[PDB]
Amino acid sequence: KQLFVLRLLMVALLATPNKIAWHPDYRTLIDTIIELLNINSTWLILQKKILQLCIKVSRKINDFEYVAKFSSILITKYTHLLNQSEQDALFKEYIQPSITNESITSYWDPFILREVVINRILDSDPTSNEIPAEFTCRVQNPFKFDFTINDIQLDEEISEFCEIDRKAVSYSGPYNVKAESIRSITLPLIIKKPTYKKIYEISCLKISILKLPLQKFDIINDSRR
Amino acid sequence: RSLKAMGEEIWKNKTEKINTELFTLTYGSIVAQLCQDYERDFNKVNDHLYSMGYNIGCRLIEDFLARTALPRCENLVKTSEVLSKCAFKIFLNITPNITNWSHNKDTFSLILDENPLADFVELPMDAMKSLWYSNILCGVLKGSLEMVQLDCDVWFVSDILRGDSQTEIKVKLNRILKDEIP
Amino acid sequence: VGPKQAITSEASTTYYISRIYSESLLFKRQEASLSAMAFLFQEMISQLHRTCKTAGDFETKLSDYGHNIGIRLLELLNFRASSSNYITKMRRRDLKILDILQFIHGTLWSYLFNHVSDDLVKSSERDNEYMIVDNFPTLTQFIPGENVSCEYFVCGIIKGFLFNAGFPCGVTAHRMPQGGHSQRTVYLIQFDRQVLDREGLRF
Amino acid sequence: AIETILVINKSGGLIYQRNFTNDEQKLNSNEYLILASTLHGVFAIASQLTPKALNTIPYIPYVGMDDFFKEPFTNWNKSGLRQLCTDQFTMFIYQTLTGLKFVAISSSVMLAIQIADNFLRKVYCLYSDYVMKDPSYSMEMPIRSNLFDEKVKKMVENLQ
Amino acid sequence: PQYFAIIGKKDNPVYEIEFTNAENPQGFPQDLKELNPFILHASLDIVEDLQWQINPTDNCYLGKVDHFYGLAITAYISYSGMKFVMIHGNSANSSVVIDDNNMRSFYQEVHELYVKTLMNPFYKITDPIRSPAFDSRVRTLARKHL
Repeated sequence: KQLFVLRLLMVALLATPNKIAWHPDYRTLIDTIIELLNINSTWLILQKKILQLCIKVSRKINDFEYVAKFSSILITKYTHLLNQSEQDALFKEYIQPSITNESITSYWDPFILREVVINRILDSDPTSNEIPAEFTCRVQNPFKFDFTINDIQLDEEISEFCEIDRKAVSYSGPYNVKAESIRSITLPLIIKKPTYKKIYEISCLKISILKLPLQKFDIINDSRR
Repeated sequence: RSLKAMGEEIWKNKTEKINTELFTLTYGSIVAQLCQDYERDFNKVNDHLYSMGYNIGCRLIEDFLARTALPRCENLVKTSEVLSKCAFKIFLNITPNITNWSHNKDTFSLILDENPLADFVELPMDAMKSLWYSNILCGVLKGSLEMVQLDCDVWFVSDILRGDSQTEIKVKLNRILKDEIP
Repeated sequence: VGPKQAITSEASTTYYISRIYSESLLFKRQEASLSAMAFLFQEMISQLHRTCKTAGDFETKLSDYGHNIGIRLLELLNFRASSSNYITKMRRRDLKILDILQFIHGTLWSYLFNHVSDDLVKSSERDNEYMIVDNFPTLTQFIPGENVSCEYFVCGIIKGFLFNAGFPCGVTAHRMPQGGHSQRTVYLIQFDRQVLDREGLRF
Repeated sequence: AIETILVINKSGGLIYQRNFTNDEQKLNSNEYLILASTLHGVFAIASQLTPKALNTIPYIPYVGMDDFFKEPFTNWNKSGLRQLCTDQFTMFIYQTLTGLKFVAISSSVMLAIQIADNFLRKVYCLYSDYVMKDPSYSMEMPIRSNLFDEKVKKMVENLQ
Repeated sequence: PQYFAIIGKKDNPVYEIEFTNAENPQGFPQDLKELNPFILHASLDIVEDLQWQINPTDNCYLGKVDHFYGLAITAYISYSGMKFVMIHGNSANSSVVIDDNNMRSFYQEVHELYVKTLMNPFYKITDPIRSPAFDSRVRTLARKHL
């Protein structure tokens, strides 16, 4: 019942047309709304509604690391029950002010790249390895496609380039990926170089989505090395 | 007849009887834990519960022949159908019926009218296709007739709770020598 | 009414009697032989000595079956004893500990093994510990019980009779030959302090 | 009258031995196994003598005061060794349809085959309820159920 | 305008459903979201500190228990763990009508539908029920007692 009446206190703060700058008790008020649950209960739609109220308070009172914190925790711990309706299409506009701020880092999803192939393109007749599942790369073009699962658009992949290995590094990626599907990728374009020949393995590579450069997003359900 | 009447006679003996609800609940708990543990691999729980059945198929027939002092089963079809028709009812009190022969009555069926292993189970929608609920009977019958040297080959073809209306087991009998010195 | 979906549905202004599978649930009687259920238990304990490492994890990996079906036997054993279904009433729930361990003593054993365990002794030195002794255990009478690891079917089955009842409880078994009745097994159970303190608010 | 009981598995090896009431011993374990292998070798050839050159049932006296099944039953042992007699003891054999041989050796003389057959259906029932239902018992191994052993030790004094 | 819930031991709703009378032809528009879990969450609070005592001989059924400022709630406690809650009432009137015995012949009557689904050994505790048949049965079991 204390959570019921404090939910009414928060909807009183939404419906008030008077204006507020942040008072240092709304820290503890939104902290105790979250810790009357056990969330860091298995009534998930209650968590959807009570996090939507916490996000709307943190908009109206402008505590930007808390709209960062609790909307990142909303996107990570939920959204199997969020299609393009129930305000997910009218959401992610609410967190481009998080990313045009310095607020959130790291691009929360650790499941992006679906697989890796460095499939070739034949150019000449017998310019090949005529006397020597490894690759021993021949000078040509790669293709490594990915998926999204969050059904928002605009995840602009930029600067997809490789890890701390040799001059075999990808060039540029100036286009985006799609809302829902497992989108194919356009031109990673390794600029490979003859070095010493001992075996050097990749796992993944850094990707930035309008944001800071990450680490190697390890591929699903397997190495897929 | 003789055998048919002494089935209801030899139901009344020394070692006591307990209600089938416990036995059904134990079997349902075993198959639920094995269905949960192998990550819905319904093919693998079929052969695991099959070997679970066969490893007491090896050991059922000694208690059957001891508690029911019975002679050698020389006919391989009609004595077999009437002994299994009394021989479920000595262990789990049920009377199956027998039809659906070959030409030479070889691949005969055994229709079970009502099953106590699943009185009340509604097996779930993913588990429709690659599972039978009660293949422990296909374990224990193949063991219990291999130890009398009859190389059977049982399999389910239909049950209730995969959708169909009859519960029956078809069985091919291969042949095997070297019983004993009589 | 999926977890992903809402609680949404439609109006009451029709009548959909398209139903498939609902039957009686009464106390049927079919009474299979102790050899058959003994072989079922036998190859179950064979699987658990196959797949499991040492003593205590095997004890837990036996008692989990009892936790699977203890809830199930609790609710319709109570729905048959303290109550188709042209129902008069449903009677009183667990008042305390001493009616609910009377309820194992009254009508759990006589639901399972057609008799009554001979005592339900409240312990001398403490009150969180309680102890029930079965005199001649039915489903494990063939196993030479010098290892007492084979009777943790029934410690698992009574723990799931009390975990729904709101008394979390360490439940153990020992075996002690106090009488001319041989191989009688004591189920010295415990509790936690907190529902003992919920009993300890007022008694 | 009986003082030692063996049981034999179907692959020609001893399973159990108890020198019940003789209480002075000179035989350890593997000489009894030499007896078990040689009686399996004897019972091999002890059918095909066929000296004929070409329905028999046992009966019910209620040995062992209830019994298990009060009826004159059949027996599978239509051709082979049944009993022996010497000047210091006598011995008995009962086979199953499965293949277990069920020895009983008696120091004195004690219809005489039939009472020692009617004893030996009981212990084969008692074998197949008290160490057949035992998860320590891996197959065709010795018998280490003490629960088996006093329950057949009770039936020696339920004989004499 | 009626709202059923079965809410579990660790606050999970194992079965929750609404329906409407066609004389209302909709249900609680703009009130359907405050009359959901928060009111029911406090209903779990009051049956949490109402079950374990003898006294505020019918220990299971409890009838009407509380009242927010638009309607009023009813309850039921089973010894399976589960706490059945029906939320009824036309939104215009303050609906007073607790029949108290014929909807006592709903809670012990929906109980067996929970029983036979609990007896499905593939069905666990702490997971909801997408039976396509047991949810079509209960509205027609509520066609008995509206």
